[PDB]
Amino acid sequence: RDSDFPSILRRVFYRPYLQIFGQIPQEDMDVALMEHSNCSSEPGFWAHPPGAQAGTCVSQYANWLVVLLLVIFLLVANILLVNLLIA
Amino acid sequence: RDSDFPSILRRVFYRPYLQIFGQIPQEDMDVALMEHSNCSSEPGFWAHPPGAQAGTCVSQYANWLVVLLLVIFLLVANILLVNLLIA
Repeated sequence: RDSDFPSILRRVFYRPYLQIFGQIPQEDMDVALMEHSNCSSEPGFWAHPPGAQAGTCVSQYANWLVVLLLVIFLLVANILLVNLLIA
Repeated sequence: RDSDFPSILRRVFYRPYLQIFGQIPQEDMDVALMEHSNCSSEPGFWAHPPGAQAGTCVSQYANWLVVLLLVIFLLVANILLVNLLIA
């Protein structure tokens, strides 16, 4: 919900970049680790991420896909790209 | 503001050294993750880092450059130097 332009750029580039160095904020992306609150007037279910620079309210519609994307991101970046660069 | 000589040496060498091993204290360097307080009599905007050995008050003038420097540091040290040593 806090979709300012710097916030969008941060959550699109800076947070995934830090995930490559062991900085994985599960509480800001995994809805099962958040408290489910009615913080959005839009239809659907929402949860409150505790992070300061998170959106303070996120959708839980397909959060399993967010978790799967994190798994795939870690595989592709922390394992494949780094080892390829080593080679 | 807490610029003692051991504190300066710590924040200049020891903290960046630990960043190479996954110890990245974002709350002590990223002003967006701090609370903005009027803890300095000098002109400008200031924020309070929660870390014990941080300066308890830091400038937020060009904190985007601090974030960019962290990004570049991680790239140069955790990726380039380590893989070069492996080779």
